[PDB]
Amino acid sequence: SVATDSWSIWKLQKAISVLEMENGYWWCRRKKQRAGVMLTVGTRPDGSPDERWCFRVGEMNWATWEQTLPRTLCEEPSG
Amino acid sequence: NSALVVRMYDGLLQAGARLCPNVQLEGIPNLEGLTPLKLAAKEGKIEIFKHILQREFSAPCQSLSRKFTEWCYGPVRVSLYDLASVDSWEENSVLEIIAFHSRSPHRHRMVVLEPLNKLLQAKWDRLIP
Amino acid sequence: ACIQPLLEIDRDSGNPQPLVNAQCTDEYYRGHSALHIAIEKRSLQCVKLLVENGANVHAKACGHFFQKNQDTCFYFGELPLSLAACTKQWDVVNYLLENPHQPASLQAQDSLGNTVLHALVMIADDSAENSALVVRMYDGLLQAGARLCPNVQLEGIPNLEGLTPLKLAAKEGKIEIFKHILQREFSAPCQSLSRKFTEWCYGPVRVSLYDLASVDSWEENSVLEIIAFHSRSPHRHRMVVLEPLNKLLQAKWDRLIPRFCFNFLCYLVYMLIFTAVAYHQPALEAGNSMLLLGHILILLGGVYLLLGQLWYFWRRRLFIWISFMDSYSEILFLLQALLTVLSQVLCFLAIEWYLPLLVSSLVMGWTNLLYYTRGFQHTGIYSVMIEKVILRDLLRFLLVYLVFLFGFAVALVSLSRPPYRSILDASLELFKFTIGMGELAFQEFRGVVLLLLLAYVLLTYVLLLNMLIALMSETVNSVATDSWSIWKLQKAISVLEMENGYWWCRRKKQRAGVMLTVGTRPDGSPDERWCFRVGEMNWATWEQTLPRTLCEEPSG
Amino acid sequence: TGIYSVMIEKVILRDLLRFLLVYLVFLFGFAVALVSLSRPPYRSILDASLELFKFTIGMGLRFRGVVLLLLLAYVLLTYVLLLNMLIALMSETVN
Ligand SMILES: C=C(C)[C@]12C[C@@H](C)[C@@]34O[C@](Cc5ccccc5)(O[C@@H]1[C@@H]3C=C(COC(=O)Cc1ccc(O)c(OC)c1)C[C@]1(O)C(=O)C(C)=C[C@@H]41)O2
Ligand SMILES: [Ca+2]
Ligand SMILES: [Ca+2]
Repeated sequence: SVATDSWSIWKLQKAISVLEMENGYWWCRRKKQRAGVMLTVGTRPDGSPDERWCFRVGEMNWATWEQTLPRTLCEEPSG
Repeated sequence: NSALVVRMYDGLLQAGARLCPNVQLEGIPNLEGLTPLKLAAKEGKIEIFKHILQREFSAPCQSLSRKFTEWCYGPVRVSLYDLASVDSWEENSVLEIIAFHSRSPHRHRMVVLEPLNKLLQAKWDRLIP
Repeated sequence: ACIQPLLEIDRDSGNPQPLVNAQCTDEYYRGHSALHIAIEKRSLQCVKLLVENGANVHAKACGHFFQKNQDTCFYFGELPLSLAACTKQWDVVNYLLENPHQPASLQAQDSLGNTVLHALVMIADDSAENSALVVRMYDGLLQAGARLCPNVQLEGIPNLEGLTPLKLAAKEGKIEIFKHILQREFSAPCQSLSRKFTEWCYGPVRVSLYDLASVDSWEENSVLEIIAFHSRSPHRHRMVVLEPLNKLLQAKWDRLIPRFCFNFLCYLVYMLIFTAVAYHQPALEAGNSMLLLGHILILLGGVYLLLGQLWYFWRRRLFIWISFMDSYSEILFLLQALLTVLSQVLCFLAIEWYLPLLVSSLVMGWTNLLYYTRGFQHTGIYSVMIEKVILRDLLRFLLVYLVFLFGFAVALVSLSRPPYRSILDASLELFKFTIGMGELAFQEFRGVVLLLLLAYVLLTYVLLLNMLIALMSETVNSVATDSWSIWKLQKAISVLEMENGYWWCRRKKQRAGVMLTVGTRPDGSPDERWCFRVGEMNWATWEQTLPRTLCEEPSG
Repeated sequence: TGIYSVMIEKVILRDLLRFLLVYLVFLFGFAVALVSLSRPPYRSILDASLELFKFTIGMGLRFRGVVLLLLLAYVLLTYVLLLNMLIALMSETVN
């Protein structure tokens, strides 16, 4: 057996719990709220602006210097 | 197999942006009402499921990407992950599919993926009380 | 194209406070300057231009974003030079060091008192790509520093925490560079910068010298003292085994075997007196004065142990607070001393509760004797695994087992036998069965009792297998080298405490290294160093080239 | 059968002797603490430690509370040593 599996199987157990908690026992309709923040990622193929509900994940990569820089939304670190 | 699938799949999305811009190909459901991503989730196709969630495209046709970078300073950066088909808020979400609908032995492997694992950690922290 | 015109306008507008040096103001981005931006954008041509128009090459970006403790924040030192260095832009670094108008200074330090070396120690992590970068830049700056400022020893500059780059690497658990610094050799002219030399070399054999400056216990806040007590990294034990330190710590131990055995005898004796005192206790009712003699010693020794442990925690443990995981052995001695002194007070004050406290201190005192097993390797590893198993692993098994025990205990007594249940007597009677002590007693629904019992015995067995499997899985997954290091660090703790001294102080013990004139041509008088000599034997040396040596022969 | 006898010798010497050293210290220390509690016709620390050993085998008011609590910790620690000894064997065989 893969050593990582037991840990992932647990994270899935939590995933089951979290989703059912959001449903609710008898007061079911309360835990209905979107996650993440909605931002304008860019323009679509269809002229309208491409807006999306996004989740923020911080990253640090030390080998990126050689590769090209990605197009970014903001000009400087914010928040 | 996986290397072909991601390479072919992406090449078709780019072509679709040029040949049929108004059409969102990943929005077309099948008779079972599953989009390609939800299908990958239900059928336990990890490698492409992973690739779709964290997709990056440069210069033209930038829009068809599920991962973006808000800002970047030196090594640090903040990445944005599209949650459209992902968020539990929506009906028949990817998470709900994996949690309950999928019948692959490796569902647990699927939960631990960059956008989903962080998201589930966030929701858990909110639900401790 | 607008920057050069734009700045000329600003100057021609009579701005007293030039625009180029304008800096950000919010607590988040405080201090950032246009030069910082040009460096981060990796544009030397822009860097040159900003400097050529009076850009302050020593402006500090001190805001929250540029701080070491924050999450999703980049700490690179605060200065432009540290930025360029920390983002691997030698083309920028060289210009900041070599431009004629305004050379950047290698001595400059930030709000934390950190130089470019300090920062490079901070940004480094154990990933391979990062580590290779840091050493390359770190060394490349030392060579430059030898050229730009010979008289200054850059690694000698401490920060506000009084830590040099090496000590910083030690406290922050930066192995790859810490290891590199200790085993550093230079082949270029600046031979003085290297900390490793070869005294002499004969055939396959040779002796290598390791600089002990920041390492040796003689100086305050030594690397060894820092790692043992100040560092708070999980892989600190990994650092102790590095080539120069392991040999060095073994040397210090070998000289300290007597003191260890002596202290073992003392504690053993103290326990024997403690043993006799508790055995001869008669509860309600020269010789009787001698029994008081015993109690006196116990009180005297218990405070001394309590004082000693307090001194250990008093000396360096004030900012640690809960160091239970780090020093499991140290805690028990304090509790034993604490419990022993408290027991004597009650004994003097005729309190009937002292006896439990007295015996409790006795039993614990003898068990604590396992402390001294660290002298030998085999027993030392066994004692380490005891500590590990008891500490982290037993809590979870027991917590689960009680739930099974309690739940099954209530159900079986409630089922068997107006009927008087004792949760204690119940759980006790069921625990002793598994423990093998006693046997279950029939009340005289027997059928249900048997089925329930079957579930218990098997399920209890399942828990054992999980504990074995979970315990077993840790050993296979754990690196074979890892378990041994934890012991060598325990020894490192002992040697350092012995060098501290008792209450009748035995300080300023003899230095462990030998001082030699490693460098012939420093800028000035010859440079002397306290080095540790380590013998080496290499049978594949014939193909490789011979190293430059201090001596010509093993003699001298 | 001959290799089986080789492993017995190895296990007895390197692993069991080490357990025995730790186990005896625990046995002595806990036996004396239990005797000091008993306190009169005094059972010898030997006679006591014997009584505590046969207790483990299952053969068979400060006094009541401490006596029981101390014993419960004893049974656990003795089992810990066995589990540790078993773990020590597994790590030795792989190497
Ligand atoms: C608070 C702690 C850390 C602690 C105190 C007591 C209860 C302890 O059991 C533990 C856990 C325990 C409690 C109750 C039942 C089983 C286990 O571990 C130690 C503590 C652990 C033991 C077992 O011996 C050891 O700790 C090994 C050891 C001793 C000294 C060392 O310097 C050492 O470092 C390597 C290791 C001795 C006891 O203190 C003891 O003699 C009594 C009566 C119980 C043991 O609790
Ligand atoms: Ca049995
Ligand atoms: Ca067994």
